[PDB]
Amino acid sequence: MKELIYIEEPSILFAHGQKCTDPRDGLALFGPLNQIYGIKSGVVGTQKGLQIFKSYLDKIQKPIYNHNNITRPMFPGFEAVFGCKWESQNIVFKEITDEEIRRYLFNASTHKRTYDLVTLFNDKIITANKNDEERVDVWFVIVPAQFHDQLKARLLEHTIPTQILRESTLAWRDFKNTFGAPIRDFSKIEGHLAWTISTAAYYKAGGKPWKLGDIRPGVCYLGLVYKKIEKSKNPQNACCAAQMFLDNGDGTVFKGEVGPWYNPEKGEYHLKPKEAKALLTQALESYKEQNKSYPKEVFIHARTRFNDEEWNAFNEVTPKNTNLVGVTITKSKPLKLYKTEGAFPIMRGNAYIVDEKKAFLWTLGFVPKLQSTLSMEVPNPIFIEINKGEAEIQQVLKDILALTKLNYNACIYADGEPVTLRFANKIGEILTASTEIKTPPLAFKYYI
Amino acid sequence: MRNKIFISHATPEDDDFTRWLSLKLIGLGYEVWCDILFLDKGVDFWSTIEKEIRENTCKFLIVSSTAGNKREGVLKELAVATKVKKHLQDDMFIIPLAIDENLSYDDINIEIVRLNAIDFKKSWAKGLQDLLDAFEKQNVPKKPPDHSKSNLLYQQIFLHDKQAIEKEETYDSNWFPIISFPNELRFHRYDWRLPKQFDVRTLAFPAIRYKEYLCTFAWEYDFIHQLPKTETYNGQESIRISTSDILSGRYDTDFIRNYECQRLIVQLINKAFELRMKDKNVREYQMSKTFAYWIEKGKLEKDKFEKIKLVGKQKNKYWHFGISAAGKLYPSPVLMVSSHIIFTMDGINLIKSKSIQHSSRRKQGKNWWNDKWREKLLAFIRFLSDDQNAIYLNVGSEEKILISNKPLKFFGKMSYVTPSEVTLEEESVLADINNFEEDTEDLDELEDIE
DNA sequence: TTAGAGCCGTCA
RNA sequence: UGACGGCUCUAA
Ligand SMILES: [Mg+2]
Repeated sequence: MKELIYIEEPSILFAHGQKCTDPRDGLALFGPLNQIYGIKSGVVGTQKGLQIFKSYLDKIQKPIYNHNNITRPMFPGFEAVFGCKWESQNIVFKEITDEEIRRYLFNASTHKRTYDLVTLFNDKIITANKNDEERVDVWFVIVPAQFHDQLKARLLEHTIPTQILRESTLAWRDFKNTFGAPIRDFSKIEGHLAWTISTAAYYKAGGKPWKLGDIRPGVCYLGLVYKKIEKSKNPQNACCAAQMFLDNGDGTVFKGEVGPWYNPEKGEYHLKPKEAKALLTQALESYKEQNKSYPKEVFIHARTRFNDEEWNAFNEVTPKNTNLVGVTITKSKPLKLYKTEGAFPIMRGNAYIVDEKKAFLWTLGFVPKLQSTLSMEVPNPIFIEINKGEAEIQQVLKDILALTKLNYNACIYADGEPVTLRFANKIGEILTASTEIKTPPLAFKYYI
Repeated sequence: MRNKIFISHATPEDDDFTRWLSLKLIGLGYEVWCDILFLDKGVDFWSTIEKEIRENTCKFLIVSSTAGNKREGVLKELAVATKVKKHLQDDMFIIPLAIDENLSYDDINIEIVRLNAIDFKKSWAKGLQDLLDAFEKQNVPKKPPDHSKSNLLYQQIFLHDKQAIEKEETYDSNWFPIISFPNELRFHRYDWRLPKQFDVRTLAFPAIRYKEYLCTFAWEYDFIHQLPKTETYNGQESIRISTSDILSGRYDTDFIRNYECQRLIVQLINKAFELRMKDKNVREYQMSKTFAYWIEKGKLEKDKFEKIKLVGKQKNKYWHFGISAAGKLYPSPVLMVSSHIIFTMDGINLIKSKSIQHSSRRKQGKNWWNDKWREKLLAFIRFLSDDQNAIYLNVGSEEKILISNKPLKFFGKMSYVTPSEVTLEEESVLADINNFEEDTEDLDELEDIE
């Protein structure tokens, strides 16, 4: 008997002052914001992966089709969408000298193997970026317990972007299973697979494809979400990571003070008030540094509810003009709103509000510009609530819908949850891999 | 007024670069005409030949990729283009925008290799500016560059094709409202009427034990069977709380606030579900953190209930619809169920390994969508219902909760495009004896293939 | 109440 | 060990 609400899809901004909702469609027509003419993206990997990479590069120039080419549009070619040259010759294409195949003796330690392989790639990148003079922008790694986080963790301290690919994804067509089937069948998503790789590798090569262009000045969509470390000796010890996000998407990241913020009995996550003031002030001072004016609002996002004493650790470091509200974001709570008739679920952008604080938002569904739903079955929404502070629920709903579209690791139409959450999720795990380094750098390239 | 560029391509066939090339061409400044770029009355007709190929064209572009030598559309316009070039007595009019690399040198249209061909097979980076430089050296007219029109015209092509439409319609929720509740809640405790060693989860009626404060919903004389010395007491000394006010939050005392009571009702409203699953004749599954309940094999009319196939066979395995319940009462006192699909080889014994259960679960729900899922959820609720209007969940000897079967209705504003038949795929109906008759052959063969 | 992990189809 | 979604099991 009640009534729903819909939010118009925020329009991102591309080069030449042109705004198109679809990141893939607008990019092809117009091009990225910053035209990095020199894309000298280096490659570091084994020879088989290198020629797999080399074969893939010329494939990037050629158009790559999706057998269903309305939901996952064309990928005409890197020089067409971006207007920046990229080939298999300008690369430095240094080779990982891993052809040694010999075993004097093994050991019953997978972590030692995991540490060995991760270490064997870090030094090779290090020995290259210092010796050379030409501007290598990426160091794609080829791979024939966890590897990616620590490989990025050690590389984090050296301030040099890196991407890891090609377990089976780059050459899936030939890299079939053991029974004559594609172990990762990309025949349906061949055109889309090259889309994300081209967009992501461009961004971490000094790029910045698109940024939002319908914002009100003076805002700051900081993202603060707790993480967990399973290797900490203290049972309650877990990492907290902040995340600065402006309209452009090129914010700053500060490692929060790790400490025992886990409560086994209460099942909640909160920090001491003293360091809460520093984390907000450090982030607040950084935004003032990059904008010269203090923000009129701080929509700090979170995924866990917070107490009041922590809130009182924010109301005093915030100037009188500034206002700050901490919105919690959850998705475990389900509300599947099946359509009355037809097999097509509700489009993304619809939202359910229950009060001035709690609300449901559907960021998934059949897109009215895609004729397809980004979810396998009927998609559940995200439960977002204004935990503390007073704000407008419609504004945060519209902004959180906008912030979901600004994802650069992937060129999908719109992420299900804000990048302030997912990007924080991976960087926290990277931090837990190597907590030694105090790494404050503005760039997200050494992270994503 | 001769400041236009003509594009010829196989509109229905696999020629889709004409869209992006035209947008860039109009983006760069050239006034480009294509089949798709003019979509308001048909697609292609004699009107293209009538005016623009004669009086309003400067270049003619052919997408000779796969069937340029064969398709009538490319050939019939090329015949017009060839003779209209002779009328102008020009030199460079038609351009062979070869696309497909597989088009061999010995397999090419005779009527196109008359003029030199720009190359697009290996990469566009050679071909994109090749049109540009050729236009400049041939003094092709150029409006000043502007990408505003490219964005504007891009929207118009795919505006009526697809966008959000403000037409009101309703949605069927996953939430089942509760409208009838017992008028009072009673807590029984003497610290000696029951011990703190026996299990309360196995009690005949919904009740659990806390460290110091006991909870239940029945009288003091309904728990003799589990352990004696309970019926002798009177109900006047029990702790009675009005249920109508225990949820609104108006009640609040020293022992528990209103919020502790909300968590207690949730525990009672959920633990009581398992007893109703011994009344409707369904099997129980030891699901993680919850319990999934599904109907047995062929219990209803040939594995289906109310013309809904709640039970079916996936090739070798048997799949059955099932749900797990959860009671939340924050926005309103409602019941929530999580849809589930449970597999069994035959029904006598379920599959021991959970990994195969989930992997098989993933494939089965892959070809499922909104209505195919919604109608199969409401079906498992109506059958579970003890009455047409609502279900009867027993919590007390003389008082039982009443949960409606029809979920709450939400109505929106934006649904989908005005024209119907969004996806015209697999709509015909043929005389078949079994569901997925020809479909299983397609699915099984593809698994063998890949 | 919340995380971490883990298989797996690619969106009628 | 491209990306998203989906549930599914794991404790605390
Ligand atoms: Mg990435």
